[PDB]
Amino acid sequence: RGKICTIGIAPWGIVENQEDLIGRDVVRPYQTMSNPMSKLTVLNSMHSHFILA
Amino acid sequence: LIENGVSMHRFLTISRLEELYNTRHGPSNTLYHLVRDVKKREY
Repeated sequence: RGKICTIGIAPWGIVENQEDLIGRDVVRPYQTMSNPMSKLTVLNSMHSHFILA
Repeated sequence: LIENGVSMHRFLTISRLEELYNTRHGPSNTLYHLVRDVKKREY
């Protein structure tokens, strides 16, 4: 029953590729390529909902 | 390769799909008879 309805309270600056998330009502793909040296932390893709505080 | 991330959208750029049909480096296809038959009917 994989409708878990998880919500991720993450800061807008702590996430990676902030320019990838620009756009109103537009679907934006995001690769799960984890950069080991980037301070911008990768997401957990298989969370279902996200809050960008 | 899609699990590591290959972006299957950006893979497809016309001529790459062109070599995908003309590749004989695999199992046999009936497509050699199909394209020949439709060229005969069109011409």
